[PDB]
Amino acid sequence: DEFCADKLSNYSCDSDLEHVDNPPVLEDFLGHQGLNTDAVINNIEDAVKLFIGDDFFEFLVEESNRYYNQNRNNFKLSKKSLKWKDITPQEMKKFLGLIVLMGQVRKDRRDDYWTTEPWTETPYFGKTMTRDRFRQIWKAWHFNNNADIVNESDRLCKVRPVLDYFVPKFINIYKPHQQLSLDEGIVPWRGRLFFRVYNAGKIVKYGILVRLLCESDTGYICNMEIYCGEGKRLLETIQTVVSPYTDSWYHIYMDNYYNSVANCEALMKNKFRICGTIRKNRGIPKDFQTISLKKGETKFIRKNDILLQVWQSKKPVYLISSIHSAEMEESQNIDRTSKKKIVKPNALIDYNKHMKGVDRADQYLSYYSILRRTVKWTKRLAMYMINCALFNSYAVYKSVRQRKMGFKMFLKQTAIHWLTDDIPESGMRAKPPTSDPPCRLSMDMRKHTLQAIVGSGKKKNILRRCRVCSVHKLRSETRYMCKFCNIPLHKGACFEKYHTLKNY
Amino acid sequence: PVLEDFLGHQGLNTDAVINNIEDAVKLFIGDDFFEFLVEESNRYYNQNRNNFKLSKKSLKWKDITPQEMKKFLGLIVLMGQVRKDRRDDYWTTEPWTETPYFGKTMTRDRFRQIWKAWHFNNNADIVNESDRLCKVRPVLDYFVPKFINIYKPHQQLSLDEGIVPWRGRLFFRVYNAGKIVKYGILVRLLCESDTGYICNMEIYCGELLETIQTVVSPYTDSWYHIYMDNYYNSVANCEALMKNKFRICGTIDFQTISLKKGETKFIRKNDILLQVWQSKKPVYLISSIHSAEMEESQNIDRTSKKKIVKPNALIDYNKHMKGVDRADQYLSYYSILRRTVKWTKRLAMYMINCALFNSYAVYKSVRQRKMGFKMFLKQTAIHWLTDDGMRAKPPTSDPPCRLSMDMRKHTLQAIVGSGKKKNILRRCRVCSVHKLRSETRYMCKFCNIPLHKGACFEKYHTLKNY
DNA sequence: CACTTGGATTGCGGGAAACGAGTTAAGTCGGCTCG
DNA sequence: CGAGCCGACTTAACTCGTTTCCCGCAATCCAAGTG
Ligand SMILES: [Zn+2]
Ligand SMILES: [Zn+2]
Ligand SMILES: [Zn+2]
Ligand SMILES: [Zn+2]
Repeated sequence: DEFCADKLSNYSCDSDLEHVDNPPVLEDFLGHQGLNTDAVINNIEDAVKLFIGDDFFEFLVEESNRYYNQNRNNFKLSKKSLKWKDITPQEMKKFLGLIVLMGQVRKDRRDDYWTTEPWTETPYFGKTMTRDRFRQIWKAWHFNNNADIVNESDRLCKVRPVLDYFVPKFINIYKPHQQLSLDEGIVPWRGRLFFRVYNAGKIVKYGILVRLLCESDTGYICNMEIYCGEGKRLLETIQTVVSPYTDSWYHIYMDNYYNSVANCEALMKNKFRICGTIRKNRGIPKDFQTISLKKGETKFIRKNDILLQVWQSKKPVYLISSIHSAEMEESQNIDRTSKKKIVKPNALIDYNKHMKGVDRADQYLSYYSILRRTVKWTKRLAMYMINCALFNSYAVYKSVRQRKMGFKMFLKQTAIHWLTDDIPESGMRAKPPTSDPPCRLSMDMRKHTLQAIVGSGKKKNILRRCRVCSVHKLRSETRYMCKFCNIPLHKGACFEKYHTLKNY
Repeated sequence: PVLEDFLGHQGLNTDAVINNIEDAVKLFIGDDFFEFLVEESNRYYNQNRNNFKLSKKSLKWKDITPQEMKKFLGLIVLMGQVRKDRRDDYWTTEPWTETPYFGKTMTRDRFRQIWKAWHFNNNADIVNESDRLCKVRPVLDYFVPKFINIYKPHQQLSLDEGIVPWRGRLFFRVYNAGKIVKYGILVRLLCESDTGYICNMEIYCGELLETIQTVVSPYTDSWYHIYMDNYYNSVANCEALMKNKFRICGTIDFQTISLKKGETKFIRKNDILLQVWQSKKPVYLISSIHSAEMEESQNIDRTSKKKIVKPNALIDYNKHMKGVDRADQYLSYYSILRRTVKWTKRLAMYMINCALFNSYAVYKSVRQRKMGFKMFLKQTAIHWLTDDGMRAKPPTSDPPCRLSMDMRKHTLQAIVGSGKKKNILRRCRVCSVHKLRSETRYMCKFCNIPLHKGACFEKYHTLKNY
């Protein structure tokens, strides 16, 4: 349904590609920054504006008009109208707002929202933009220069400038809690880029590698990086991720598959503490590689302040930590045969608590279901990024002013706001008839108002012949005259026609 | 070596005039179904008339008549075309997510009063509830016999369980590790392997060969081939099933412990092949439908060779076992869904979807045209909502489009009354926000808001606050 | 023994849609006038 | 030498009371995701 011009969008891709004890750390520093914001919010609209706003729209509008012109030759297929260069920021808000709004009423195709079919009608869309205008903008929705990069068949730089817009805001609006975590999220949308072979764990993901750093209690996104490289940059996994957060003693909980003991020193150099799983083909002392435990038994070894522990489950469970002592404690778990509960290393219990109630932004991706089937690669990625920005706006809103809402309502209200244009810009002849004024076709409801006619004779409730009716040689009287220009007019259509039409 | 060919018949067993949607559906669902639902719904409500605390301003109860029940289902089915997340938000008056059609079909409270009464059994009259399913029993009874006598399946059949998801109080909470639903009602059913047509049913209910033989019962004495998964067959079952003239193929003599990769050995006894192949695990194959052979086939998956050599039995097994999912996978997520507390409603809804599915399969058998199930369902809802003096809604919030200054769109039209008189006035929206009752018969044609001439109309479009 | 959330499920009530009784505001048309 | 103002007559917008339901919130109790 769409065409590509640069041989990168939707190219070079295919289908179907889917020392025998352990002290706790005592040198636990809390010398960090406040868990707060750098901005003023009174309501939902103010919160949204910190991440998404008019400058976002200017960017989208400028690029959209440029793209269409460059490729205008295959629009020969035609359109009802061609003001395609005339997209302005106010139209683009409507374009985006309608897409977000669609998640509240979910239909199967984009083309079924703009319908006239009375059975499943949703009239608001029809009253906001026309069907063809939306499609024309859709084809023209584009995110980049399209003529600056000629040196390589990159297929990344195409969405790069969108990400560049949002990243500094995730960093400068809000700062996170002592505990952070890493993951790899993303939408199940049939994208076209496959690097599955380099994963270090996963959430169903499309297109490119995506790295998230999130606050452990709230789900706020602290950083994001995409397509870090094809496995070449996934080791030293967090070095490009937590860079702006160094020296803050954040504790990082992770489950990446490429951690190591050696890696832990790097984290200490940058003042981070970690907890996560460890692979066996790693710098694990050999004497701990050949062990046997009874179910529920643990073994602990340490070197320096790094604890390597094994708890025995169906699988031995390995955990590496630079935070906890090797102590056992009752967990909340109950065995099917025992109400006495199961005792586990405190580190494991703590680890699991901080890996949940996180990455809430990804949890809501199912909302934008319309973006799955027939979408160009770059549109899907840009939408992920917009959703992330809305999520962060919500989290801040809620954290600054405690109220109960939910992300779902935050989004509905935001869409209504964007879609609303609430910004304002004496003789025998009782009266000599006149010619039609030059202001006749000035379209303004603030000026062409209706008032009753007041006479000069004994009877003030005077009626006069309508000018429009005079044109057709009809005699019909009215009590009303246009106030702007003194022409007697009937109420209803004659007043509308006189001020609206070139003739009458 | 199957030497008896096939003694069945295929396709419609009835005079189904398949030239439209309506005549495909009525075979399974129709007016007598609704007569059943109405009779029980009116008895249920009145028999339990006390303890309702009906409020003062709601509508008074009126008994349910057949059209309302047809509307009732039609609206529920449409909710699958347009999805909203709360049952009562379909009646919202907010202009941006409005779906006005529902509002014009029946009111919110009427829908809630019918919903409550959508009952399936006269438990008040018959109290001999020894049967945990006695409350859905007549629903199950209504639909299954039709599946059997409308259409006959071709030679290859398969057996599996249907799924009705449910985390609340139920007959059982047993989960079979080889099944796809963690919890809910499991249904035992046969279907035709190519179309998914559902042929016969039983409900996992109450608490091997006794049920295998029972479900297949209407299909004995004709040489049907039945394909089975890990938990339905046995060697002994095969022997028994042969006595009723049908053949079995499926999965489930220690020598098989010996190992070989690539081509492997079989044990063959008494015309039953008991071959064991090896993949990640020993692959057991039992068959009374073909001779032993091993040959290549084109895999869907990428493989080391263009084609991979496998026991012929696996080649056929993995082509016929699709019938089970196409038979109802749609029905697990399309409408007639709830998070209700009545298990009876969830189960009854599953049964309704089976009937709609079978209607679709029949339709396609006759016509060469290809359309999905989804369109069959949408059109059905349209038909049921078609008719084989409602009050105007009050305003609740002022539309976001009122400030758009286009004098071609905003115009005064006279109100047209839905009641006895066409002329009827309404409260002026510009005056009632100051609690001044005053009445008018002119309205903005684009916005649907009542206004007075001039002084009110101008303010409503021009002023941010009025 | 859950954690968390929000959709069913339960009602209560501010307000106005509808109909008819009973007084007002704007229209039809004439036959005389000033352009 | 062209088309209207005062007056006497008809319809069409407005109060007011009164019954009857509209959907919008607001309060409890579990069923979905996965310790
Ligand atoms: Zn004017
Ligand atoms: Zn006129
Ligand atoms: Zn209007
Ligand atoms: Zn008014």
